[PDB]
Amino acid sequence: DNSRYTHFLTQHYDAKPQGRDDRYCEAIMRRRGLAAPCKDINTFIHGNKRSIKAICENKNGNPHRENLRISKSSFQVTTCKLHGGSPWPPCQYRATAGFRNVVVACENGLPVHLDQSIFR
Repeated sequence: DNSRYTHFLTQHYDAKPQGRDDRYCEAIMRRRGLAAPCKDINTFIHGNKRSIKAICENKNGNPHRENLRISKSSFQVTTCKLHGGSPWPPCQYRATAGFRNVVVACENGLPVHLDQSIFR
């Protein structure tokens, strides 16, 4: 019943990146299965999982807009944005490293969606 949380981790969590440059994005977007077709934009959250799960409770989150949650703490993040016109591989990505709060949707106390709009 929490497979969407696993999918969230696969799409949006990378605990200990080093670089976070373009080549980081190119490699991780392939590894996580987001490169056929190339996903237009995708953000990874870094650090520990517990802080991310805590966004689903008062501990580290507030309600946001119609049905989302927004974190109290800031996270290291990396956003990978597709460069080029083709949605098909090879997928070239531009990396933008950041440090800010994140917006998620939660179900059963677990994140299951990242709102990408804040990273555009």
